[PDB]
Amino acid sequence: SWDFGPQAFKLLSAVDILGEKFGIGLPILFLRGSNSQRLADQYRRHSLFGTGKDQTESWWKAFSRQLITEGFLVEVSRYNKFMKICALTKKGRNWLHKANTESQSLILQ
Amino acid sequence: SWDFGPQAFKLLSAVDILGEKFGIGLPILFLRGSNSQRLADQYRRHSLFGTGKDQTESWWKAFSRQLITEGFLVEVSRYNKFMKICALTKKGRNWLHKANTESQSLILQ
DNA sequence: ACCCTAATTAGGGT
DNA sequence: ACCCTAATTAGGGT
Repeated sequence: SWDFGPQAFKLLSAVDILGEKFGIGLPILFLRGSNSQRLADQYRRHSLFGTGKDQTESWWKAFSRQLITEGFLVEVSRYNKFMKICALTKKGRNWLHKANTESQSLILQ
Repeated sequence: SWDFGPQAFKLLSAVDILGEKFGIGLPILFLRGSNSQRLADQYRRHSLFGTGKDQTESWWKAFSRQLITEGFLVEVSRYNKFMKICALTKKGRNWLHKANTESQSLILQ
């Protein structure tokens, strides 16, 4: 078991910030400080942009999968037959709401 | 056993055309019809440009390995400590010289 | 003129 | 606003 609270704060915040209009790849690009065309410039102004460079894109993906399993995030069909987005669940919003005023743990396996 | 003469003609021709100035990557980019910056535009006017499109870069690389083992191609250290080029052997050049006027077989395994 | 890897992009469908 | 993959380009070791 390990407390992933600090990393969960970054990722769940990124999902919130980007408005749950994209899949999890965009929050990850955001945290990894990407210059990708997929990510709008307005977001590069946010203080969290590029603050997740310590971890690889692959790591952040693996992490997002666990957070889905644990019920903090969910993926759902949106827009059309091709697309899905990644969203905070109510549980994820509750955790984030608290995390926004003091550090929260999020322990995994 | 299979006769790879038609493919050998393309690859050994490509090595010669690029002047043995590179490793095997540039000959393959040439055969696969690449838009790469690495490949000068003058070569895109050659009749063999893009004629190896029906085999993957991976295949051509594997194929080049066999041709080295069978003594048609050699890798040669050149320029500086980082570099090697892929050249025709005397055998490879004799084979290509004949292949230029009538089809030659090149039987593998 | 090497090779490898990460980052990015275009384009089809999944 | 997705996926996976091919293609391309930059950096740097040795």
